[PDB]
Amino acid sequence: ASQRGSVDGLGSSLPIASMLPAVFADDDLALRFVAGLDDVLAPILNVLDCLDTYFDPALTPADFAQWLGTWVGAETDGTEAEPMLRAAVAAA
Amino acid sequence: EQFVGSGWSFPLRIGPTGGIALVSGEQEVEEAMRLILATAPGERPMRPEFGCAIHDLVFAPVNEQTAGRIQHEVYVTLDRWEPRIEVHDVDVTTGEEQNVLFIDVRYSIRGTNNPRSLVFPF
Amino acid sequence: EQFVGSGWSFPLRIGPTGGIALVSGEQEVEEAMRLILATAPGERPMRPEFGCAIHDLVFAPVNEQTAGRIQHEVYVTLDRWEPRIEVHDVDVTTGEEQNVLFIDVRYSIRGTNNPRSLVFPF
Amino acid sequence: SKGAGKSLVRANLAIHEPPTGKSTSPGGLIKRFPFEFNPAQLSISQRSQWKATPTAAVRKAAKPQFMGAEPREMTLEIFLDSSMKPGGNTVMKKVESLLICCEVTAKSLAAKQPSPPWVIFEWGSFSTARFNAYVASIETQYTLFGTAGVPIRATCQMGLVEIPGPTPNRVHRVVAGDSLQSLAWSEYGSANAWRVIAEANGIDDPSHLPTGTELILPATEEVPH
Amino acid sequence: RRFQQFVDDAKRYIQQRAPEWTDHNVSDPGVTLVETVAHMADQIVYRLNRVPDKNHLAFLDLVGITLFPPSAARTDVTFWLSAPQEDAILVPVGTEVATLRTERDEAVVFATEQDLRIVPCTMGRLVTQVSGEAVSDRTTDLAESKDVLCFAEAPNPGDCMLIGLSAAVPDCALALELDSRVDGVGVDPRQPPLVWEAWTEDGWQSCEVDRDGTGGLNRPGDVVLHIPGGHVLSRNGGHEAGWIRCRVTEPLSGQPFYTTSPTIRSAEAYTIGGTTGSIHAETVLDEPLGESTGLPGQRLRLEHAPVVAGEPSVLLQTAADDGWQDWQVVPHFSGSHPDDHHITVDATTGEIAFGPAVREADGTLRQYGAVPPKGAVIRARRYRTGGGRAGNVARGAVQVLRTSIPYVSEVVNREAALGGVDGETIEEAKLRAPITLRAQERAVTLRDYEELARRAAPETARITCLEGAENEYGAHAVRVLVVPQAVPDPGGRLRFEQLVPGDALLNRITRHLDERRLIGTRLAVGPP
Amino acid sequence: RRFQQFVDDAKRYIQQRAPEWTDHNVSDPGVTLVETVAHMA
Amino acid sequence: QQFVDDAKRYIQQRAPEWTDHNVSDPGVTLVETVAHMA
Repeated sequence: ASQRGSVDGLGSSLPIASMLPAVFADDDLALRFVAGLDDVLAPILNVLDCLDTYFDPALTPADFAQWLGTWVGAETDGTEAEPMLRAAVAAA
Repeated sequence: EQFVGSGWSFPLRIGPTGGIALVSGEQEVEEAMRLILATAPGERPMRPEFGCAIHDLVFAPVNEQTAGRIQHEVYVTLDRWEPRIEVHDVDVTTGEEQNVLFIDVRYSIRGTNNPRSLVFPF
Repeated sequence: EQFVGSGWSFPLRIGPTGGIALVSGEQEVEEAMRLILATAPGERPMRPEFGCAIHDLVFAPVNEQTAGRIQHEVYVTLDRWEPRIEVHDVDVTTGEEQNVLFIDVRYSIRGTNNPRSLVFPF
Repeated sequence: SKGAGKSLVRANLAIHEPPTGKSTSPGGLIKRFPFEFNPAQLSISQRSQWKATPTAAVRKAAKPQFMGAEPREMTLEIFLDSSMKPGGNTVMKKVESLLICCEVTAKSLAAKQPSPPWVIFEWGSFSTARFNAYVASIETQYTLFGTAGVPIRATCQMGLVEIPGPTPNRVHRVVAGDSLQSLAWSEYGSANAWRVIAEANGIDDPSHLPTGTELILPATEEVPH
Repeated sequence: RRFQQFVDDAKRYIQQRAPEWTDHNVSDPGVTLVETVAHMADQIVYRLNRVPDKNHLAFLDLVGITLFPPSAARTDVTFWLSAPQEDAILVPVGTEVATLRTERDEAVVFATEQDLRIVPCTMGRLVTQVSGEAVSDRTTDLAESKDVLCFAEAPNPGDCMLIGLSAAVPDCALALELDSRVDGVGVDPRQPPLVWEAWTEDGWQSCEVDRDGTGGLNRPGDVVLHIPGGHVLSRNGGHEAGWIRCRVTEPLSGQPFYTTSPTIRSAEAYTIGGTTGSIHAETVLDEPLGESTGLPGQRLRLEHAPVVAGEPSVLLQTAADDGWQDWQVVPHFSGSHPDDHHITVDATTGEIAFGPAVREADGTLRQYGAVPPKGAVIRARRYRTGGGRAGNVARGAVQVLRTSIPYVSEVVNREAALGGVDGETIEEAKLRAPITLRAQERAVTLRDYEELARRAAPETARITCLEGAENEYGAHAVRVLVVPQAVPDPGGRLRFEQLVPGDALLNRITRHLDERRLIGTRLAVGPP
Repeated sequence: RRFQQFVDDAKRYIQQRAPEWTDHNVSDPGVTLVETVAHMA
Repeated sequence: QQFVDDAKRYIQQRAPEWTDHNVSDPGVTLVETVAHMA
């Protein structure tokens, strides 16, 4: 598994409240409750906003670094250290 | 006679035991209008025609021409978007002093014959 | 609101770096009108109907009958050959004593509704 | 108990661009036409169709059918004048902006929906004579032609016809004088079709029918005739 | 499935005009309506085909199914008062306190299940004490003047403050004044987590805090507390009273303690209210229903929630020449004589039955239970409602006490309702019948024996049933192997003690399988 | 070349009404917009 | 290789982290909390 669950304390570039109609934005429960729905959907907009960095070997998470190695045949077998893999894939 | 159904409420609130409270009956059809008249024909791009183009008429002169266009504007919208209601006259009256226009709408759920007027209690 | 495109310019200058400069936007419309109205019909044998026929109404008396036919000549030609331009009235004022006939054309690119008058700057 | 109450208002004709997509309300405003003289008289007609064959097997009068409903109509009378400024072209220009209502409009023609503009006859609180309508015919009479050819006095007739605005997109309290069989007659028109009412409600004993209950009368979908 | 149909149209019954009896030639306007007003047969026939919902209730009793009865919710009702003058029974049992009523619905009404008494309890002895410094028969540390040292100006675990409580009422709210001279760096009252006890007869029992000027007495404070049950102080001295111990825990990293605690100067105890629990119940009075039809099998409904189980609730009074005849509710009708005045009442709904009638064999109309004569007025004198889900009241909602009988002014509940369960409907029970009627309950084959252990205790990983082989004592009985769960450490090894099952785990399994066992089999769980 | 398609138009998201939960019988003029305003999908 | 590790059952219900509605299975607002669209 990978445990790519939701992340606490993350905002969104598409607030649910900001798309609500006028007058509607005057309530107390509506604004607070619908903001809660942003928490579950927040991190999806993060990966869409930052997808270019999800492919650069020098910064992308470790899992993809091994996967990125298979794109250009980096011979990643036998290395159990993350920083060693970082140079190999980019320089392959 | 017309079925009125049930649903949420505009200012929503926890209720007696928890969750969210659901209101029906003559109170409900009173809540649907408040949403319909408040929102301008916009601010909900997926459904643009919904709303009331009241605001484009703001700042017109205080004549029966402005009052006349008001009657036609409310009449079409209340018919289009809220069909569980029969509308009985709209009243435009000067308020404090030749300054603001009060829209008084008398209505009744179809087949019930219970005259009622929208109040918009803040 | 309507696409205007880009092209060369009637008095064409080499430009800042070389070649021939290219003009677009509201400015470009003037050159298209300047070419259209300046040349008489028949100047280009391949396209005879192109070119507004002002000169057919030279030495006519100074009557609004002549200015009446002047209005029609511009209206058809300015519309047939320049479709991006919406025309807004043509003004025929003698000026400088009754011996010359000025023509003042007011126009606007469609949708942009920016009123403008052709000036023909020498 | 009034709005403006004590003011005079000039009737004006509002022209709107035709709807383009799956829409029924007219589009944005393209030109608003204010009158120079409110119409003296304003005729509104309305017609219905009822075909009625006169024969039968017995040749008694036959109940006619309702073939359809014809649309509403108006006949305005448009007056213009510039007789205090002869040589001015106010009337000729005004009529030109009035003849846009009989030719297709460029914006719609681009979207392959060639319809001439829609008009609305807004005049104060005249609710009866204000609806989305198209212009049918414009017969114009010109009189008092000013020198140098400009017209001065023009009478313009209008024929307007209403465009429908369709597609706006069962609970009964039992009273002591009511009964199950009478309720079928009230809403369905068949005395012995009462079985449907008890079916949807689920009441098994039609004897009691407690006062004040709520009954749901389904539509005729259970009896398609 | 394959259901017969029993419907013939109303109009069809009229087709029997049969004008084959000479002198009768008429149409609709006449007095032959007895041929038409007998259309009641159509109303009758429509009743034939329908199978009423009440039958599905009788079927469940036939196949040994018990309908789920409804329950209610119990909360913690707290009173409030500002005149602590004396003691008496200021709370009759069943005192009603209800939630606020607004535009929606009739407010849910509660009812106390106990009697509450309040008294302005005073105090006894203030005695110096530190960790390891017992009372040692000391009572007059702050008897007249001066002050009594608070934990020797050094709070550590084992410390306590020695006070007294004259009354020690089990269900009262008490307020104690804590006047201390200020010494040292001022602190937030919440910063030290001082634990408060009462020294119950069963031992030390904790208490909660509902004030700011408590413990962290940078200013003369007034700690209020609701007394948790009956108790007495450790009597060594001259004050046999209740106990309050301001015990001090260890100094937490985030909730630290401070040396040089302030020294108490003056103190007095006053009661302010009482706390008791109430069930969702309400007693309605004088709910008339209607007039009796004098026919057997009459059924009446009450336009209210399900009645609450208890003493005979629905009391039915019927008009009679002598006066109001009294009807006593009974269980299922069984052998009820015609003279007897008996009724049947559904607990989970307002449906109330009467004496049914049957006919058989010799004929007759053998009737079980009496029938009210025609025209008699039936009224429900008094019955208790309250059961249902709609008692899960939000915390702190209840504010109004009914009838304002006592001196009390403010009533609030500090904790949310426990939560009742709405009774099951007949429609819901129709889904249960296919499932709950075939839940094994026999333990015949190998699959059931291993399955039943899982249901008896889902905490097990592997269970198998292996019979005693031949030449084995125990009458060919069975053996069961039980494997309790265990995380085998991050180190990759598992201790043997983690494999033996707990005795209680073997007990719960053995007890259940004993009842559902077959006649001639024994069982002995245990690890393989 | 052979590219997967990842389009599911907006209207067929509100098709999730599921009025199989009791006591919710509402139409256009209902405080149910949190369903529609979640069109951001 | 996996961008997400959620499913339909994965509903967080962090409205209590802001609001005070305290029914795990309400009649209605749980349905609104149900968002298969994620």
